Amino acid sequence: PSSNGPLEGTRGKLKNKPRDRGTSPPQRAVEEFDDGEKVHLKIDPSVPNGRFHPRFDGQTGTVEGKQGDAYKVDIVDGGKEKTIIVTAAHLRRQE
Amino acid sequence: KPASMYRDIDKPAYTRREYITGIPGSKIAQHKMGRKQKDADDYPVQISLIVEETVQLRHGSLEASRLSANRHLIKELGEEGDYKMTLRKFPHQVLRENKDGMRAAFGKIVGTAARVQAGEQLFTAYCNVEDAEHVKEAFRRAYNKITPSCRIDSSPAGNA
Amino acid sequence: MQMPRRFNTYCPHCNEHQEHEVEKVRSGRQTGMKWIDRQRERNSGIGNDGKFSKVPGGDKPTKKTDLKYRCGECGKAHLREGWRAGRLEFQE
Amino acid sequence: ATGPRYKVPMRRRREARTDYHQRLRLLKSGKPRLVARKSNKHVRAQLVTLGPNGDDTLASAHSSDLAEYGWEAPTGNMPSAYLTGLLAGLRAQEAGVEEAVLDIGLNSPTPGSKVFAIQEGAIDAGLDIPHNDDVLADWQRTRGAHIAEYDEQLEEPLYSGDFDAADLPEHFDELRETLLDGDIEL
RNA sequence: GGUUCCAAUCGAAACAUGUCGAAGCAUGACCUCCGCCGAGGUAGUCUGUGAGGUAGAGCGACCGAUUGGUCCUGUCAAACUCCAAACUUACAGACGCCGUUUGACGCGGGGAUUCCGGUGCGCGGGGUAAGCCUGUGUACCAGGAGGGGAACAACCCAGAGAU
RNA sequence: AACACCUCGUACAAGAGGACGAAGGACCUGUCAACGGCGGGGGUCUUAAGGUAGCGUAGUACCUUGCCGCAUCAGUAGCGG
RNA sequence: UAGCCGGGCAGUUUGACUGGGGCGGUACGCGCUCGAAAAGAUAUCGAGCGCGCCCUAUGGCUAUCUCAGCCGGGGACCCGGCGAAGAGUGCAAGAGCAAAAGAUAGCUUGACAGUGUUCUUCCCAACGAGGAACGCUGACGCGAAAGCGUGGUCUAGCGAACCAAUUAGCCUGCUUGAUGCGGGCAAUUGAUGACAGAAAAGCUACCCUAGGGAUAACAGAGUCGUCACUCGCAAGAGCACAUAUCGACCGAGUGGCUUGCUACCUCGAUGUCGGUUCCCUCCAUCCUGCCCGUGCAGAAGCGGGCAAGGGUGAGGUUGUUCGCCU
RNA sequence: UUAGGCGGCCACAGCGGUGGGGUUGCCUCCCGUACCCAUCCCGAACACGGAAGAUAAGCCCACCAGCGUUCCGGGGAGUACUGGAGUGCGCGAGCCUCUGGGAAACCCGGUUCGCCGCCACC
Ligand SMILES: [Cl-]
Ligand SMILES: [Cl-]
Ligand SMILES: [Cl-]
Ligand SMILES: [Cl-]
Ligand SMILES: [K+]
Ligand SMILES: [Mg+2]
Ligand SMILES: [Mg+2]
Ligand SMILES: [Mg+2]
Ligand SMILES: [Mg+2]
Ligand SMILES: [Mg+2]
Ligand SMILES: [Mg+2]
Ligand SMILES: [Mg+2]
Ligand SMILES: [Mg+2]
Ligand SMILES: [Mg+2]
Ligand SMILES: [Mg+2]
Ligand SMILES: [Mg+2]
Ligand SMILES: [Mg+2]
Ligand SMILES: [Mg+2]
Ligand SMILES: [Mg+2]
Ligand SMILES: [Mg+2]
Ligand SMILES: [Mg+2]
Ligand SMILES: [Mg+2]
Ligand SMILES: [Mg+2]
Ligand SMILES: [Mg+2]
Ligand SMILES: [Mg+2]
Ligand SMILES: [Mg+2]
Ligand SMILES: [Mg+2]
Ligand SMILES: [Mg+2]
Ligand code: NA
Ligand code: NA
Ligand code: NA
Ligand code: NA
Ligand code: NA
Ligand code: NA
Ligand code: NA
Ligand code: NA
Ligand code: NA
Ligand code: NA
Ligand code: NA
Ligand code: NA
Ligand code: NA
Ligand code: NA
Ligand code: NA
Ligand code: NA
Ligand code: NA
Ligand code: NA
Ligand code: NA
Ligand code: NA
Repeated sequence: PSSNGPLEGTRGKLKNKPRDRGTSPPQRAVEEFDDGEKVHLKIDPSVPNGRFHPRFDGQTGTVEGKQGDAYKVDIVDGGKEKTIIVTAAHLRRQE
Repeated sequence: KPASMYRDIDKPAYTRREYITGIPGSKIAQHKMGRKQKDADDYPVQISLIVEETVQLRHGSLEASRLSANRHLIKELGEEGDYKMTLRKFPHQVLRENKDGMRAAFGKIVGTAARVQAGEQLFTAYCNVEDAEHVKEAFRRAYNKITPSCRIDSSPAGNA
Repeated sequence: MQMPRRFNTYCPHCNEHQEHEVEKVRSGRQTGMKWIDRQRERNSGIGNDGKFSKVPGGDKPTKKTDLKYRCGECGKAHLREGWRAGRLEFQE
Repeated sequence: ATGPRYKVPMRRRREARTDYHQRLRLLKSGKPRLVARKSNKHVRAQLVTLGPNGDDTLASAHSSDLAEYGWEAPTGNMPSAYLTGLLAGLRAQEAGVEEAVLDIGLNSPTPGSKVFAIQEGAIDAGLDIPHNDDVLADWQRTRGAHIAEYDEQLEEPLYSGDFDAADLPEHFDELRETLLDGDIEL
């Protein structure tokens, strides 16, 4: 990498496909999750806030409470545990 | 310089003119020869020159072989004979040269070349059954001035 | 950049929003009686004098803002974090 | 439309029926909405909650089935509106609903409007709704006073289909009292 | 440059962050030893729920290149994409293997060595090239005998207590 | 600049400021048989001036075995211009 | 005792990176695309290019509204139509945004104080400053209200300890009280760009030591762009005639004499260039033997084939190799 | 849903087009400014009050595939590319066999002129 900012090499994963352009449906942004629940992490290009670090895109954590409207989701990066703050706009129920 | 320096495809595609400046002009005078106003389907016979190996051909070679083939068709059919040949390739790959030692070695722009996969037709001529032996000879001279071995192939022509 | 000489904002002293006046922190004179002033005299003699032989550093291309926010009613001042600015001029 | 790369708006956006930016902000409260909608002739009030496959309406009222309790006058006016809100508000209290947030759709927040009248009614019915008193029309205009004074400038009878001549804000009062009773069919 | 007896168990790193640092150190990674915890673990495969735009392809799908003729006709892309793999990867179940006297997974502490690497294969970037320079994944040499290859660190077979 | 003196400060002192002002410096002048300099452009510019007698391919000239002549069968040498 | 001058003398410093070192440059702190091999991570003096600010509005909320561009009617203005985004949004690049994140208008100062959770900085996996997301307490702005405002749509715009100045309150100074003047808890501002922070110029051929083939000159070795020689095609000219002879372009090669590249071998030493003497060899043949063609009358040539038995000498300038001259 | 309101998926729903339907019912157009409210100028819009008229717009219903989109058949194609293995071939750039996966363009033919949830209503 020529630089080391968070948006490095994120051209593909943080860009909307043309037909999905524009504002997203409020339904998933207001969704409610319970503790112990398994969720998939994926940033919505259209939603600016409630984002996590792009490296974590593609993970599958476990909801373990919340901090404000946002959620606290547990994950394991490589072999190290980490707790990620993220909104429902960037989350999906597993299974 | 020798073609040995650029004949193989051993580098990424370097064709983006938006990041490359000072690219030399092509030596290829014309791509559509003979009677460009007439149609390709207006001829009984159609022979193409097929490249046998996957290679890179510099604009210098394209001009030399195109020249020495059409020059024959003009000599045997006339400056306005009944035929039409086609050089169906354009030189897109830009070439460098490290012309200090290996320090800051990225080369400067020295030329252009067309990439041709084995099995592709470089040239394609269209003529009547009479002139069929002239087009073959014109192609014989043409494959003498480019790197790979070539197959002179007559596509629509069962008048052999 | 421009900045209003007076405006409304939180006064940490009254604990309620009030009009504050903005001024540029002037340098207070040195009494020359602090501990550092005494060590200079004590430790300086024949030859090199360590730290007391060094001279003034340098300059950054742009300095941050050095301001004093004064409350219009209780009259007390508070400081804030500064921001790099090539020039600052108050309005009115 | 034009090609593959083309963007077609969400259906309710093409239909000019849903303000999605306002809808989201509305949903953030976590409370059920009080859907205040009007028509040229009528008024409507729904209590909507969120659901897996689409909104769930828990209670509602229409200015048409208002007469079912005593109405005999027009339904596209102020008195009509308030009463429809109170009605809907009461059916809501009956379903176990306690609070709501006013959703006025693509209408304008003009002071003293019908959506606000609808809102006042539901508040009077016993629902906890975020409001602002000094935006609701004055009590008299809700009753239908402004309309009585209009026909006061008679010359040519206001109401075609006879309900009366000078009209009756009193009928409004009779209706309010009829609904405030606890027995009433809801 | 040198540092003197025998044997048994385990067995590296030639890399990352900071350094007047690059012939050196510290902190991690990795090797080893001790104590603690007490039931799961996941090197392989299958399936389910997710992540992705490289190969290839195509471009009247954007974008920028690139032909000729009186719609048709000729061509491209590391810093293009209407498309799109193999494959890599998160979580979970199932089978396999493994652990509950060989205590796994994990936690805490003592001790290091190490931070000149090299080669084959796959994918690379630079360079006319190189027994070149610089990445990456993997196995090997280094520290790997014995059989084969005329000889021969890394190519083939093969990992080896004695008889 | 320091001492002395004056103001403020301190029951005193530390300290702050002031008045006066030596050599030195700014400023001006003299000096190159003092260090050194003597160009580019055009028919002035840098930075003061812009190479005079002489000598010159030099033990100093890259181009260079410069060109002409002497001398030799032939002279990157040598001497003369 | 104070100010000026002061290499006469003393002690020291004068960085690192780097296809050896110096010169050049900064890949020495940061952001984006590509390189990067469709998770994450990834080098080179790798390709394209940026940041060390600017803004009191170019910040914030609300209301009202929809832009480029093209068409039609009266490249300023007015009316209508087409027009999902090509406009605009401070500045690189990539990404976001249309009843808005854009435009206009009006209002407002949340660019607010206090204290945290988390991620990043530093993938995995320890490490500061800095940064971001998301909360809580306090006080406010706007809106009918949900709600939005912890600066600018997102990723660059940054700085330790010591010391000083500054902000508000409080602790403290040797038996004790009063005064003066000090020491401290929290925090803001002042620079170290060699950017996880020393206060810092050169020469040595008079030289010296420790080491290194971890690294250059010379020789060897790899390569062969350069150099030497060859071949294919044969445009062309040669009074006509391509091929007696000369022979462009383009294409394919062989050698290892030149040159360049690389850094494998040697720095506890493989003695330099040129010359000389004396020995062996190669053929891409200068002569000599034997041949073929000719633009071969002859004679003298010119070009080509086989062929390494023998021969290939003397002198003038210059150290010259080379080369010029008799 | 014999015309309604709030939605989920967010073009299978877009673009364009044909036919049909409403007396005190519904939705509209519609009619009109004393009031609440409104236009940097206009009751155009926003807002309020109301039914003389209309089904021509919108809307709801049935339907057409020319463009765009979704999926599917056959063909392209087990082609291009590719994960594991080889004392297989080639001077070499490179190719081939075995094993496990597997495309895009394009042509032809079907499909698609939205589906689903809640509430109210002849
Ligand atoms: Cl995060
Ligand atoms: Cl300031
Ligand atoms: Cl409505
Ligand atoms: Cl083993
Ligand atoms: K040596
Ligand atoms: Mg990519
Ligand atoms: Mg001293
Ligand atoms: Mg031992
Ligand atoms: Mg033993
Ligand atoms: Mg490709
Ligand atoms: Mg990968
Ligand atoms: Mg070793
Ligand atoms: Mg002379
Ligand atoms: Mg000295
Ligand atoms: Mg010393
Ligand atoms: Mg160095
Ligand atoms: Mg990646
Ligand atoms: Mg922001
Ligand atoms: Mg210091
Ligand atoms: Mg200060
Ligand atoms: Mg540093
Ligand atoms: Mg750093
Ligand atoms: Mg020595
Ligand atoms: Mg070496
Ligand atoms: Mg010897
Ligand atoms: Mg021979
Ligand atoms: Mg011999
Ligand atoms: Mg009709
Ligand atoms: Na969207
Ligand atoms: Na250099
Ligand atoms: Na050839
Ligand atoms: Na002392
Ligand atoms: Na290393
Ligand atoms: Na180091
Ligand atoms: Na060292
Ligand atoms: Na490939
Ligand atoms: Na091994
Ligand atoms: Na052997
Ligand atoms: Na230094
Ligand atoms: Na931090
Ligand atoms: Na060499
Ligand atoms: Na060679
Ligand atoms: Na030796
Ligand atoms: Na010699
Ligand atoms: Na011979
Ligand atoms: Na000589
Ligand atoms: Na105005
Ligand atoms: Na309609």
